[PDB]
Amino acid sequence: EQKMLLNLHKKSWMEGLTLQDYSEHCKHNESVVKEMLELAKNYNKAVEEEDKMTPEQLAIKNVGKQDPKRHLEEHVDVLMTSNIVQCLAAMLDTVVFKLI
Amino acid sequence: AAAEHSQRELDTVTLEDIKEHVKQLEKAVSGKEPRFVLRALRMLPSTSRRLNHYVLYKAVQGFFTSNNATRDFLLPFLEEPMDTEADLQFRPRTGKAASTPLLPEVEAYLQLLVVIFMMNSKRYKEAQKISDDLMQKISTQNRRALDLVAAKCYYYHARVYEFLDKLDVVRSFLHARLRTATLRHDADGQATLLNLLLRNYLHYSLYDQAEKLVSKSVFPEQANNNEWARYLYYTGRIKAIQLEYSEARRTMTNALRKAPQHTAVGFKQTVHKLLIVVELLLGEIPDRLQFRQPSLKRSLMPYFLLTQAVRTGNLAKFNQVLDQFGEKFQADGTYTLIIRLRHNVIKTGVRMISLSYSRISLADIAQKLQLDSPEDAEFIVAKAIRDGVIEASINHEKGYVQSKEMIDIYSTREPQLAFHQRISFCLDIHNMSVKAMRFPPKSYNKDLESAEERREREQQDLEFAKEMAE
Amino acid sequence: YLMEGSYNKVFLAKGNIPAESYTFFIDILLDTIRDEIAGCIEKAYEKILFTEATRILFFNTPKKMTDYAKKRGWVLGPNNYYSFASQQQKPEDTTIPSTELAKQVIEYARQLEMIV
Amino acid sequence: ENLEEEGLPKNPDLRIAQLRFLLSLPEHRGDAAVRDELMAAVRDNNMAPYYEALCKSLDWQIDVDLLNKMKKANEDELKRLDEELEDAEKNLGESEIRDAMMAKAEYLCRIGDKEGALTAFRKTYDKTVALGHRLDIVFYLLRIGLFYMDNDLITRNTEKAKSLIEEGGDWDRRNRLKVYQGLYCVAIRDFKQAAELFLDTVSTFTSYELMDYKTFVTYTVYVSMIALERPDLREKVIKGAEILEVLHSLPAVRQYLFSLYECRYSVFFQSLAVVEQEMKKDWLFAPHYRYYVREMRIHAYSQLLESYRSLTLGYMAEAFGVGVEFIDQELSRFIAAGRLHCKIDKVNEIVETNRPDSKNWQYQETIKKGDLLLNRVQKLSRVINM
Amino acid sequence: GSGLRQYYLSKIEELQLIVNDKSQNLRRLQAQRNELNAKVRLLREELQLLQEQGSYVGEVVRAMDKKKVLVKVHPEGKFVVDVDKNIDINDVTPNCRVALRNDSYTLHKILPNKVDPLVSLMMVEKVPDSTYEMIGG
Amino acid sequence: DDEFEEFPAEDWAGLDEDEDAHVWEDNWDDDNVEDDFSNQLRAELEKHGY
Amino acid sequence: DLYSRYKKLQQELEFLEVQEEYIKDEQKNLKKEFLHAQEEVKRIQSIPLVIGQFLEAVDQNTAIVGSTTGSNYYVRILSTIDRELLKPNASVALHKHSNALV
Amino acid sequence: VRRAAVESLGFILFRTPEQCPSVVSLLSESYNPHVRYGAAMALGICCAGTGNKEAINLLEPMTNDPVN
Amino acid sequence: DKKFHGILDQGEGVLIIFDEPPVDKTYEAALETIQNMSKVVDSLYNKAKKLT
Repeated sequence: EQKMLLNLHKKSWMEGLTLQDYSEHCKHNESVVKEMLELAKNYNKAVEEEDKMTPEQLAIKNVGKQDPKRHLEEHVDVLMTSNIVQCLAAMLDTVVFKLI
Repeated sequence: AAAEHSQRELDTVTLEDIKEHVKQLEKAVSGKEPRFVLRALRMLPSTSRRLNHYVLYKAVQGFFTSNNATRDFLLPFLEEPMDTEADLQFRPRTGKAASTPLLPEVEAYLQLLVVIFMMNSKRYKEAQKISDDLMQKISTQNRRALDLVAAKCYYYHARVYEFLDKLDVVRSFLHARLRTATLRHDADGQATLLNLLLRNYLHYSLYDQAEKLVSKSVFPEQANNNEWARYLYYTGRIKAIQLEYSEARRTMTNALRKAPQHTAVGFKQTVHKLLIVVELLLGEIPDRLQFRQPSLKRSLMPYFLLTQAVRTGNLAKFNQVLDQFGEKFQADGTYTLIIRLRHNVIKTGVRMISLSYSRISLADIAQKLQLDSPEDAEFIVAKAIRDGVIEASINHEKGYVQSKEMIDIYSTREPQLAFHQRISFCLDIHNMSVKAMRFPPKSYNKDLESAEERREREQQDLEFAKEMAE
Repeated sequence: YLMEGSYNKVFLAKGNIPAESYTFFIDILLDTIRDEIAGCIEKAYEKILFTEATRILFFNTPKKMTDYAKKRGWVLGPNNYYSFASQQQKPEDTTIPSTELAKQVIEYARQLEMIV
Repeated sequence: ENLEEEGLPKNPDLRIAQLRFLLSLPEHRGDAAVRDELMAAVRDNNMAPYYEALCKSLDWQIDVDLLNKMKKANEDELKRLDEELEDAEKNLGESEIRDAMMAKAEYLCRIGDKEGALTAFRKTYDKTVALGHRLDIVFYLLRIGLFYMDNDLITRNTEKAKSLIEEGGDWDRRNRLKVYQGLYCVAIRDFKQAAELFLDTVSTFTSYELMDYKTFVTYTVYVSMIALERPDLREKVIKGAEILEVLHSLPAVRQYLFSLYECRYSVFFQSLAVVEQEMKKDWLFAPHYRYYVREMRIHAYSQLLESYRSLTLGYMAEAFGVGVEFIDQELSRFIAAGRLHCKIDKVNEIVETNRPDSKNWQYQETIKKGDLLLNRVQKLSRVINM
Repeated sequence: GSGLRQYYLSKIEELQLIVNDKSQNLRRLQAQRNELNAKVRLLREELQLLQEQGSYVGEVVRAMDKKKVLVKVHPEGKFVVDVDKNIDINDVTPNCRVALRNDSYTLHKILPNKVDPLVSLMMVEKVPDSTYEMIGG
Repeated sequence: DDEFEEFPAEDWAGLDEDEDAHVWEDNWDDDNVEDDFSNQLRAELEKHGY
Repeated sequence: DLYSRYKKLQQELEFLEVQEEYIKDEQKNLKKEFLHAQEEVKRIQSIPLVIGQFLEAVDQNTAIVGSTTGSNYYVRILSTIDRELLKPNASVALHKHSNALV
Repeated sequence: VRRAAVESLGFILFRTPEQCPSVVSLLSESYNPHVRYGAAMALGICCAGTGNKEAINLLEPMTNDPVN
Repeated sequence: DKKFHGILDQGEGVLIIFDEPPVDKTYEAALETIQNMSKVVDSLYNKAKKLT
């Protein structure tokens, strides 16, 4: 019964080798890299601001205001997972589905 | 007597400083942590200048407190003060401390302190006798903390012979001591001993001998950054002579990075001078920034003119630098590597020819490279398209060279290859930085619910169940 | 001269040797130079004339080309030209190194997840 | 008629900085006129600390009589200002206190006491409660920064000025800061930003303490030709109503601008040579006079080749009024640098243009600038560990 | 005058260096584990802690004797409450925001002070701030 | 710190008068030794007889 | 005692390998439990939830919230809450019983 | 099984009592109360009758553990 | 004027029109991200040297 339930959310073998649409993959890469462009600009400000910040404001002043460092990591994590999988799956498909 | 008052005021504080370091050495043995020795040797360059003849005498006769053969050895080699008014008896050892012999950890330090000043007074013959007497002391002993002291002693032991211009009798001592350090896994001594041997070999142009040693011996990974800097320079110099330019450039760049950030100007100059040649010997272009630094501007000027000559890729300007700064390069130990730059001047000159001309006459190529005859340019271009320097073809009957149409660089694997070495290096920095994150040994699970405060809820919750339900 | 390709001066080095003792090692070098010069020609010249390569290879008699030609396997043309069509063996960008690239991209994922 | 009266105070007088630079040149060291006008500024304003540095760096003979009469008045005036500050701090109010230490700062800045002026201005800023008065001190520090090319002073105060203009929406001061920023951008070879800032303030220029309006438009045209595309140049500079009006009284600069736009390459090279000598003698454009002329030559060669598939060497030599050998050497240098998208067929003397994609140029910059960034990251980790 | 004393000590010192390396490494690994373990432990206890009833927000009228304070709970009028042993009665100033326990209404935390009534009065009036530089004539 | 007194520190003899003191994207092309463009153009205007 | 020291060191080294193997194993399973602890904490967010207003953040984990019932409370904040969303005048769901910011 | 796994450590280490308060010390503070109980019992089994100060110093905070 | 992309062949008297690709804004954003990330490294440098 445990192995049977492990089939929940188990994707089909087609999806593993399925390549994401390259037009949208570049567009997603386009958008997120642009998002980090503003975040990097804000990240510089956060470094100088936190240099002159009392230790009581390390968390209170971060409440309600977006953290450039936190979103930068999420954008980096998403892009590197997205591109590595797209590259690896593409490289696998070039030999697996080979006409020769 | 204003000078005497100030000097004596400066003398006593130095004596306290020497007293401070020894207690770190003694507490290193007491605590059984050899790393405590480093803070005494951390200030060793500072104290080396802050000591005079009077400073030495008070320490040597005031710290031993036992008139063994040691006090009969180093006292006669230093001048003694007269019957000063402030006869402050500097005796850190009292009672049983005075009777007990000094530790081999500490007695090596003062003896090294003596041998440093004998170098500053240019008493190399007298310094040699003291250093030779010193090296009997550490050779016999087998302590673990003394090895950290021993590494500094070996450095100055090669230094006293450096000013004696022998440098050969130390090779047997350095090699023998290296095995003693290697078999004991003395990382600090082994790193210094290997560096001193390479300097020994390179001083006599024993580049073959030094290459063999670095091929078999393994430099300590857990070595001082100052010893890593010397090793990377010495290895890089070896590789440059052995036509291993690519590995040479990486090492000297690493040696520059590990060099001290505010001192060791002379070492930066020497490494910069060799790295400029290697980068030119590798076909790359030296960074323009390094010639702008105040410390390197005057020293790198002959190499700045040489870099300019190589960059334009004309034999005429390259030879002018050689005929103008040949003596400077010879005294700099870089003349022989400069001579090979003539091939790079031709190579980069041909590279600009193909990069700019779709079809150029061989007589013209001889003019742009200032070669002898177009027949000579015919052979020179012939290898360049064989070695892959330029992509072109020669029409012997017509007499020109036809450069190949440039291929789309972004449509091949080269951008991936360039990114791969950049991506893997960034991923290496992150792993290196994460592994360097240290957590202090704070009392964990103490920020949880306190025993007394958690007990408050249970009693209050009991009344909540005993009253609301009823 | 050998490194920069001044093969003209390498053969001219015979005449201006410093002493009579140096002769032996010069000929040993000159045998290596002969293959090195022709090694350029295959990748340099797309076709070079018969007696045109006589001075390039520093061959005295035309017969000394014939034995060297078959040793190097040079297909002589009817117009006294050697056809060196061999650049077709390009670096072979026709093939994507999928296994090598897949090996590298996997290593990136390892350096991101294996760290823990 | 009141244009110069609208500008901020001329402290430090940036003309002295140009005069000091001119004497540093080997060509103009012995110029009596430049020496006389500099000495007139020193004598009039009693710049005793500046006279010491002027005589030390240029190896001059210090007039003891002139120096002593200038030092005495500096002591007398500094004593007067110290007395005024003492009187203000005991009887008058805080505003009169601030005006007392302000005048001390300007006098120190006027006489060339740079270190004293910075300290005095810092103390004045601490107890200056008016926002615009605070921003005048910052503009004073920016002028001091430009006078000595103190990049740390300029960058810090430019950032401070930006903050102050945000709190109080002073568009007038904002326009002045662009001229200040543009002058620094010229000094640091940022012609792309200098052109943008200058063109914004070409119709709002009131910073006469830095330069004349004719000189400002001259700089605006110069930075525009090297940093603006052809469509951007025609809308802003060629058809600029404010620039065209000034160019009526500046026939040389107008000829330089329109020669390239109207594809008159022979005249443009003649004008570029004239422009080159102006920028060599100009303290702001001197470090970049070689770079600017080279880039402008690259622009002219690229503009001529842009519309044609192949141009013969003789035609290009004829177009620029130069020899074939000159055009061959210039092209081969620029093509090797990767700045010209063409190749020369020297046997037939034909230059054939290429069209490389923007992806390649972007990739090299990413490799270049990324490697520069990576070197900082590697170096910073080295500082962290030890 | 020794046997394998040199051989034994060579073996012993070889182990001591290896032992010291692993003890240094183990303490690094143990600290990594302890931080994760406390983070897990704090999370499980947080679920129980979040179920504890929240504290009222009150305004201090005036402190009284015997560690008593007169507070105004926001909707529920005035109370006379005790003060937690970790709160100093001298720090309980009038017109201060304090947190009172759910059942006992005990003053246990001095919340950040509210807006000064004078400040609030000047926000609604909103007189434009002026300096001498923006006055002409 | 173990400073490198072993290596011969060649005397500075440098110009402490702010020789360059600049921060640009400096490249090697500005240091090429050549006459000013005015001299180059003036040396070629008369080469054509003008 | 020279052999005993050598053997005692050998056991102490071997024990260190055992300890360092179990710490790495525990870290693997502690990461599993952290995700489980994060997941089981979300039951504090089960409906129904009274809606409050975020007024002020006293510290990292506590805040002052104004419940729609009309009372201001000093409560705790769930650690799994994106504090970037705790803007002034932000609608927040409070635990129906404990008024905690969930 | 986890509680018995820690408990079984005491039977292996009683001959060398000083070693249990080091292997079990970290398990004494674990998130799992059963492992914490096992660490307590492991100290009791291994250090039985020894009066080990280190083992007792571990158990003293345990006597106020949240879990009964 | 960049009104259309092409080149003129004077010798043959023909106009060669080109279908240029739009610039890759991903590289444009990547380049300025590197520039803005460099300023962060500058800021982390001041924090690194001043606090240690």
